[PDB]
Amino acid sequence: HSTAIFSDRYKGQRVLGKGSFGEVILCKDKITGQECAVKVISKRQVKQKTDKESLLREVQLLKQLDHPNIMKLYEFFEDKGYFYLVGEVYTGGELFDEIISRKRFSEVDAARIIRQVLSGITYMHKNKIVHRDLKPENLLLESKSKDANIRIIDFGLSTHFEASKKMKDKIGTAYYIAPEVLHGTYDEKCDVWSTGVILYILLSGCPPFNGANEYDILKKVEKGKYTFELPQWKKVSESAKDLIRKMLTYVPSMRISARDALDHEWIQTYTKDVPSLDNAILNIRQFQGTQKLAQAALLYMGSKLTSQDETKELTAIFHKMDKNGDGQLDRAELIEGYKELMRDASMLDASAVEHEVDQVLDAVDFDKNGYIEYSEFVTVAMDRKTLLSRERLERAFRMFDSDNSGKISSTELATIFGVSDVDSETWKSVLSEVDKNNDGEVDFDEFQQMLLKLCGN
Ligand SMILES: COc1cc2ncnc(Nc3cccc(O)c3)c2cc1OC
Repeated sequence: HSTAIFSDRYKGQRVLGKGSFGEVILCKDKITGQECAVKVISKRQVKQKTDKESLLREVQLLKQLDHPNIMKLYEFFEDKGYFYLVGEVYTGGELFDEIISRKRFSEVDAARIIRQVLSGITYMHKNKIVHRDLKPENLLLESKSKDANIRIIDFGLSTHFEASKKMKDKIGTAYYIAPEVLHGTYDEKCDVWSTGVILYILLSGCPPFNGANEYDILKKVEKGKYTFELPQWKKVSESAKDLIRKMLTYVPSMRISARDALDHEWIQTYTKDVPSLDNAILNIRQFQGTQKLAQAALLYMGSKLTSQDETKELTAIFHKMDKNGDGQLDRAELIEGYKELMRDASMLDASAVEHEVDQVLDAVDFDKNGYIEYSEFVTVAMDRKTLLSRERLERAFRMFDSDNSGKISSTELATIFGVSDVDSETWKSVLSEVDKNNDGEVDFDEFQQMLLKLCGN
């Protein structure tokens, strides 16, 4: 009786993105053609909180649950290096990204969104599963269809896997975390808090607990005080604010349950004219742009560091293989070395690696059937990746620069690096090196230069 192997059943199609605990890859069943989203968790980056037996039983429960606002889990695999969580793929994108693409957004739209989130949470709580890490990135629209349901992803994972301590993994997280989670004694009510934070953001476009860096955010959360004194709260019903107050009640025993929040006047009224919350949409668009650029900045720097690491490793690997030291290896060798290297969730299969080597060889018009100058292969394969990383950062810079100025101001940098939790005198120091003219703004290239200096380059 033999243990099921992930790659015997599924082939990788493409990377969907980064989520909590790992990369998510669009895969396909090699027999049935079923497409799925597979979260690949590396045992080297992510430690388990529970034992094997506890995880296996949770997975077995999760597979049997079914609700229109919860991600479906189909299968689970484990091998020496990874866990694989095989789920249904959702293609409508993140909630907040759909919201900012509309010209209109009212309390009716927010109530219908929150009803869905509370409905999913209610179901999971009845089944004794807690999310703990509910945030906007965990709310995916099922498809691009006008009336697509919201699907909450990652329920139950935080019970089994330890959260990363790396800022590139923590972007966004502090705004939403319940104060009792910080102090250690928590239960399912933490999910109602996080929902309350999200609803506050839907209706005003600003986090209720904010600050200039991650720890300042956490300090505000822990104090637990917030207000509705912003001008844009004047546009909002008293019932919406009453529900928020109940969800952001500090002592969790006193906080409203998810199921009771579904019976709240605000949900009952607004989910059956109502003005558009235009200032809120404006603020959400800004919030989202900033969060996305900070994230892109951190991933860019991570990509540069991974390249410094991998380029020299790949070179030493091939140097060792080149037994007579003439610098030439054949394609089967390049594949074996690239394999020794990956020993990138999308490259955890021999066939995917073969395919990638062929893409690199074709890029440079190296003939695949003879012997190849390996140092040139390494350069090409790494320059491709450096080019890709540069292009992802740029897209995010252009998105943030919504007036098409070509520039990010000093004040905007302060906001971005604060979200990125890059030390203020540190980024200011690097800005003084780059901005020799006291223009107090940077273009894309200059911004990229700052990021390189903030990762030792
Ligand atoms: C299109 O973008 C994404 C689409 C996704 N669709 C479904 N699940 C995801 N994540 C997931 C999949 C399996 C288990 C799990 O806990 C979480 C997704 C992630 C995406 O990007 C990160």
